[PDB]
Amino acid sequence: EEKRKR
Amino acid sequence: NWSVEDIVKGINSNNLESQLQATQAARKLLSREKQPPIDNIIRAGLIPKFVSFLGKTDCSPIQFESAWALTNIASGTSEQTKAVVDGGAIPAFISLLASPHAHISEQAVWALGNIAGDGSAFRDLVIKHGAIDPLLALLAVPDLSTLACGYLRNLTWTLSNLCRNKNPAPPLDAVEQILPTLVRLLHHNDPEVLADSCWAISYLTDGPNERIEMVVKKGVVPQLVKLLGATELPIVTPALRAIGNIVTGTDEQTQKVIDAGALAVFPSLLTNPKTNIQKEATWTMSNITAGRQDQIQQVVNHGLVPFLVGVLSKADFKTQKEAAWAITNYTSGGTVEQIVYLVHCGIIEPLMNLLSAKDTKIIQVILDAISNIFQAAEKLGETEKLSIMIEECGGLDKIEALQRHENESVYKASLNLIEKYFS
Amino acid sequence: QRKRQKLM
Repeated sequence: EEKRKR
Repeated sequence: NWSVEDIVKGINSNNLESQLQATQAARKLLSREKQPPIDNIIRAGLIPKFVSFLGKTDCSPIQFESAWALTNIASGTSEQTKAVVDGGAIPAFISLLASPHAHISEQAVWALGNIAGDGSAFRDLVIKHGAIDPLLALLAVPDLSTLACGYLRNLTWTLSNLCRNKNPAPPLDAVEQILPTLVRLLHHNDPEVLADSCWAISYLTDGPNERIEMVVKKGVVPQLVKLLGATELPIVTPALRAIGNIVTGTDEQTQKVIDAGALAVFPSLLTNPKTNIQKEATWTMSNITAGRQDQIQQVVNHGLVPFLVGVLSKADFKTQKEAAWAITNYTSGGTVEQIVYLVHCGIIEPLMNLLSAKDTKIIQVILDAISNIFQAAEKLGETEKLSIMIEECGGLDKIEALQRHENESVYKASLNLIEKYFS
Repeated sequence: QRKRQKLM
């Protein structure tokens, strides 16, 4: 669960 | 229809009217769109003369022609744009911003936009030459509707290019200077001013959460969500890119998007006939399912889980890969109840079908999410039901094939899954 | 989209 940045 | 040789003769005549006529002829050549002779003009040495004509305030026609001609040279490759900058054009165009003639200053705005649009360095060099003050001063009216339509469009586009590009991002202290005008243009009722402001906002929200918060405390999220529901695709695309950028930040920044009603638009976006919209909307969903459990519950409440199942079933493969990411983030952060609901929506079969895909990363993401669901099944004691369930849609067949292929992480996770639930 | 040439 980690946010993916562009 | 002059030749470049004739234009050079007119430019070197030292006769101002001859120079004006040759510059207009050069502008006409440079403004045909099937192969304008940019390199021929540059190799002739005309750029320094064009820049010097920018400062002939006595002859405003030669100012306009030179600005137009230099604008079109700067519209080309980075080498051609460099040629314009090397001729000292930046401070000359910035001076032209203060021209009493609207078309001339408008053309200086266009030229500066082309130069900043080349990349980080030229954008920063335009800022360091002090272009922001006179650019924003052109918009210092109480009501933007009193400005000419094309004038406003050109300023918005040039401002969007000053906010564009990374490594490095624009100076924060110049973004702060631009932001209030940018929010004003974002509320302006013109589809192309709207689209360009959304692009600018999408650029500024790409990167560290500090820059995301810097856009967010200006209040643009409700307007972004309003524009997300537009019918014009050129408006929705940058608007959705900005929303997607914001939900990559903190949970509070993500909540501001959810509180603005953005989730109500996503049944449209997740079935959008345009592929990049579907892909962007699904990537956004993946970053929202990576949030808190109450935010995953918001996704469930808006009925978006059946839409995520549909994207995982039939979509562009890139969109499907973002759907696999959305499910893994969901199963990693959700409650057992939310996972149970996700399986009840029929996620297993479309998930198993993508285990045969020829992409190593998506198998990792999928096999990971299978571990997630099984971990919830252990807290219900119903691991046998999930075993027969993956049985009944050709799932174990895939996982026992994936049991033995090149990538290390996939077969390590594959053997684990097999020993632990299929024996 | 980066750059724009002005046409007739």
